[PDB]
Amino acid sequence: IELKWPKVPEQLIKGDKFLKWEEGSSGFIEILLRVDPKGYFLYWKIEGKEDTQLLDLAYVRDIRCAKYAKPPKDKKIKEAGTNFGSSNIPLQDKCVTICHGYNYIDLEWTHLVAENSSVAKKWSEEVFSYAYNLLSLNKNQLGEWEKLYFRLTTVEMEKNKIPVKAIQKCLSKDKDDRARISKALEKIGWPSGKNDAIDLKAFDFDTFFKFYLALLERSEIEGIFKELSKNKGNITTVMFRDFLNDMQRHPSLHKTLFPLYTDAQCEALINDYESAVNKKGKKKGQLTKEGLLYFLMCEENNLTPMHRLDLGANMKLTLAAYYINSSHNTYLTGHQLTGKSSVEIYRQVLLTGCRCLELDCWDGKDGEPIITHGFTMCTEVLFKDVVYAIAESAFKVSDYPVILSFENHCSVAQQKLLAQYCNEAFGELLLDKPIDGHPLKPGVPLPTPYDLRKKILIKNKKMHGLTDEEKKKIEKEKKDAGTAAKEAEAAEEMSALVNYIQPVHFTTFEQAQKKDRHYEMSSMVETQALNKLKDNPEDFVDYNKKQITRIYPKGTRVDSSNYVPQIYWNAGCQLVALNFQCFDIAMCVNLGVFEYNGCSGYLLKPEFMRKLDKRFDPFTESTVDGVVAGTIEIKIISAQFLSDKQISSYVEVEMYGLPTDTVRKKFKTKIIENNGMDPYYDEKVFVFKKVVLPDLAVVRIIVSEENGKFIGHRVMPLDGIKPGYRHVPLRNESNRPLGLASVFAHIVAKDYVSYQSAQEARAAALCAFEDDPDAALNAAK
Ligand SMILES: [Ca+2]
Repeated sequence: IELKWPKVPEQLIKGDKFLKWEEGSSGFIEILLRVDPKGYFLYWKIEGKEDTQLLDLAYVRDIRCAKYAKPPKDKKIKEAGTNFGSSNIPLQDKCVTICHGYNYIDLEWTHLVAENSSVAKKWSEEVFSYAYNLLSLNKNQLGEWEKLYFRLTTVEMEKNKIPVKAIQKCLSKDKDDRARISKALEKIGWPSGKNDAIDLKAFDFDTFFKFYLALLERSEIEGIFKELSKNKGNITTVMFRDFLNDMQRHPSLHKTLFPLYTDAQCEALINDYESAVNKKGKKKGQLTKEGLLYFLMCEENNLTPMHRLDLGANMKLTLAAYYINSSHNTYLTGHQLTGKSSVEIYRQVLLTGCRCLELDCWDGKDGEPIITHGFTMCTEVLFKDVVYAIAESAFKVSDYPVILSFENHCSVAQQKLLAQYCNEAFGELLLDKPIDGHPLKPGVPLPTPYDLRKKILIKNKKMHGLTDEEKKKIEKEKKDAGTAAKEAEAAEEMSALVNYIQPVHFTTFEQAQKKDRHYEMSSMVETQALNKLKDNPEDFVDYNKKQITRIYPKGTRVDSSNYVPQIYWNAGCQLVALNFQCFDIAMCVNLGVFEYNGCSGYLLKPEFMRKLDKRFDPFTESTVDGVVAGTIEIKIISAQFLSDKQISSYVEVEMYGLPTDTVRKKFKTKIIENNGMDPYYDEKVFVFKKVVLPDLAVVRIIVSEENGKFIGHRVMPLDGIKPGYRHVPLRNESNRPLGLASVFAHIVAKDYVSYQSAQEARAAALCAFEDDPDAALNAAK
């Protein structure tokens, strides 16, 4: 595994001097900016401010320097910045710009001037790597506890002392919870008064874990300890080994590729945990209740399968073999008809690892092409600005190829400019010619993502007996397509940039097979794709083994709502385009699944979906030959640190995959009232008895306030899911960590131990994906 934890240079730990300034103010202040030794926070002090200022790198989106930074325009700031460090270094070369946000639509900005260009560059490269570190983003609850520990001992520390005030503010705003915190500090033997402070010497991490033990009532651990110890006293080495190999391990996990734990390893692990919790009170090969809880929260018990998180997939198959992270009308940051267009949104979408973007190009009044949603009240942006934005951000988080979907409405003169600016903005990144071994002839497969690393592909038109019932459906498809229904003819300069991703008019699956052109593809509005899926589902899957389908939402979704992408991934569609600005279930799931494989934006389709000789109906309700069906059981036990106030909460568990495996609005826990710190649900297990196609499915935990307000979630693909007792750190809608907020659950995952037309039956099957499946099903009949 190539993934590494953040490694923070001593230079950044000590810190560097910067001038900090804000838009809309003429002020500036020199700060000493620092990173904690674990790469979790940027922090700095402002003279006269009580609290140390910080940025939680969990929500940092980008950091830019030099030509990509935003230099100050205010006269007084510019003069100060020019004089800061060396005046012989141009102002902009010293500038560093940071953008941060809980989600990527609502950004805030921090602007800095370094003393020189080397410092600006070093900080930009280092901080970006920490913000996008997959291990840091996936750490278990003990890791999040350690993050809090490092905040307290670096950011909040005052003259080698940790103020109690700082401990309380980091955990809760509630009076009762603050009392619990004080009592817990008292129980440990630390000062607990409102205005007291703890010495750094006495504030070690292992004692900080003893504070965790004193604070939360993890009532469930007693019964679980009794279970695993067989009620015989402490958990012995052999009992722990069997726990790890039987309960915490998928029974079908390959025993050579993923070796079983041994006695010697388990004795050693027990020593690790017992050392941390009991020190010389530890007994050889004997794990205590507190030692068990430590394990359950530590990296050894991380729910995330590291071999899947790492960029470990085979990237050397045809492009058609992958699910590719895709954005629709990417320029829009809100409503389809009344919202704003943006340049920065392109950078933000690419930073999630999204690989396929859309650019709706129109003639600008001044002779310069623009991007906007035609015939609406949306604002416009310059095409040139967008492509320079794409060129900046395209390969910052993924090396794998980007596809730009052009919806081209420009005159020939402005299309010349589109082509010109693509060339000038992208340079070498632009794939303007076929590569060796892959000419554009029939029968020649598409290149692999590996072949096309660091390349931008252009999807644009190249140079130029139906029945009445069929013609009417086609008319509806065209209407639902909106502005995409009619583009301009391709100019030769734009045509010239198109090769492997050539959009063509779809006729039939029979015709696509006959032509045998792997570089021809179709971009279908959801209405068209649904007609094909319902008419010829098996043929759709077969088409997608060699050729690419892009899907995009119909025009009636004016609020930028999304379909659930599994609907189309189930048919092997590769470019399932979503509105990234709408954080509905579809986007939550999309960002969840594409975190895996190194956040590359590419996921390899299941083998059965790539086998040319296999026929597969995604509407099947029975087991598929060659694919082992699964059973999943999820028991929601408790949650930790859901909120800084006393909230009432519940937990839901959903599954999305094949229609027959998709379960929404079925499973909901009881409400635990007035407890945001350690609610204990102890809910009866939720059973997903028969999962027909596990590798197309994900299970999802969603935590909400009683009034339905979203708190956090976690998406767990069944491919590689780890069973047993797991802490599940929660994520926000953009799939960034909430922090300490976690659900504790038990997971069973094992092999399953045993209408008037097809179209109508298939439409009914698709009701399972809706926000209210029963109501959708009732409305159809
Ligand atoms: Ca469009």
